[PDB]
Amino acid sequence: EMEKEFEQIDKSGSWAAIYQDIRHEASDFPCRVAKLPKNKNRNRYRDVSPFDHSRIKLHQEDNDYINASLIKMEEAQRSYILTQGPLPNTCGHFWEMVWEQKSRGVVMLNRVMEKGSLKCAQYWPQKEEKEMIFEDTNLKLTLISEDIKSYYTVRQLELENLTTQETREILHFHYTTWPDFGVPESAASFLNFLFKVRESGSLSPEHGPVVVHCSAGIGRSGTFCLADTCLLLMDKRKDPSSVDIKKVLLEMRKFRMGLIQTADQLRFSYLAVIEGAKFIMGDSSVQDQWKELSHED
Repeated sequence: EMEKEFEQIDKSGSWAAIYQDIRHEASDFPCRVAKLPKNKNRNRYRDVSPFDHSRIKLHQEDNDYINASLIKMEEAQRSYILTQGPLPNTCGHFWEMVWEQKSRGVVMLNRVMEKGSLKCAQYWPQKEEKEMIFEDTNLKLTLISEDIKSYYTVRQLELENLTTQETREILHFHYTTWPDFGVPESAASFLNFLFKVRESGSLSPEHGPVVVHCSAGIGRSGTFCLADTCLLLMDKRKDPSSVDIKKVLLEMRKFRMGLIQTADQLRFSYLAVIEGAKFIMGDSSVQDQWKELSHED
């Protein structure tokens, strides 16, 4: 059981070994398409590639490659698309993926600039009056509104398929204070953010899979997805004891490599699931407490 295991690991100071045990057991599958020379400029990082078997294919006859993975969680009945922060040449591909996969939400866990370097392209419009047109994929993207809180921002976007003139509302959930290779400032603020994504409908089965991304789409993105799936499994059984976080993480790593990039992100995922468990087990009041402790304004 996870809280007992948690302490045990803390008392023995063996998070580094626990986490490397996961690295050692993690699945290895080919990433042949990702490594084709014609795709070198579609990958942000050399060592982070989607497996062929789970990669998202773009619906274009030209080149269907995007660095993005479908993480399909069978028992939990939730899917996520994890992808890298779009590149200046893949912003069109990114929104084509959102359209074709029928996603409702995009979860962004990074800032455009971190540690003095550019982690992600400016792939959405920052001003209502300056909409973006992606000419390669024939899509139009308009900022409709923005709700800025102290550590995250929610944007309503309108995505238009210029070829058919259909339009969809996309919700952009932007966590702005989660450090590159780091952990959130508290269990509360992370959980407050995840539940605001949940409350929006964008994780719902009537929509396509939520699109989750950081710079590489494995570390912060993996933490977010792992905590959500753990909480959902606990919910379906009302049985915190039945949820094995390491096994859940190993199952996710069948669909994309490298999920959870540090031992402290693993430890933080335990923290988030344990705390989140209070809400799942019937204490509705904790949600409000997280909101207060998060200091969102």
